[PDB]
Amino acid sequence: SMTKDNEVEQEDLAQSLSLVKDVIGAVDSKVASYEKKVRLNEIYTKTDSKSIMRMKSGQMFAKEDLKRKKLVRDGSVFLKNAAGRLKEVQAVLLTDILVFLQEKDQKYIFASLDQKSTVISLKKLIVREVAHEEKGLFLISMGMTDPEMVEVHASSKEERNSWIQIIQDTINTLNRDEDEGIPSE
Repeated sequence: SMTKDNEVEQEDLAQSLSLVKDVIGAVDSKVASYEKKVRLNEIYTKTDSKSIMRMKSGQMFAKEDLKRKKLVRDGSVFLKNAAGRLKEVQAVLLTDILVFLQEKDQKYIFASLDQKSTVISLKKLIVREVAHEEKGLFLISMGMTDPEMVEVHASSKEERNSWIQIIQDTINTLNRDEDEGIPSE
């Protein structure tokens, strides 16, 4: 608890002590965290409300969730399903979840893969560099019990590490203050 709601209470970029939206001149960047929550509001807005999945714990993770957390990264990456058929999904890395979004019906959906984790609740995620792919990346949920990781194929050989680094970017600053290990957000 950082006296910053549940959505803003992560040192990643939000404190009642430091980190941008502390209470200083940098606190003016909070509205742009609202704006950051606002492309996320948009990305909350196109996203199908009930086209959800069962993430790390097996919960129903939905649109309402995304709403609240921080837009920290966004980019499209392919997803190898059980059949090995790729969907270039709009992956949104948020300070609280790592969510994939399949473009359906002039909007998105949770790219639900009906087995893997198409929305990896942040903090203490496991991110690995696939051996059987040059541009691939596993965004995994092993931190709990059993993940059944999903195949995140980056747009470039580098981009996979470019994405890897981002959990190594976000979660490393999440862990910094907060606890370690959170299921279902």
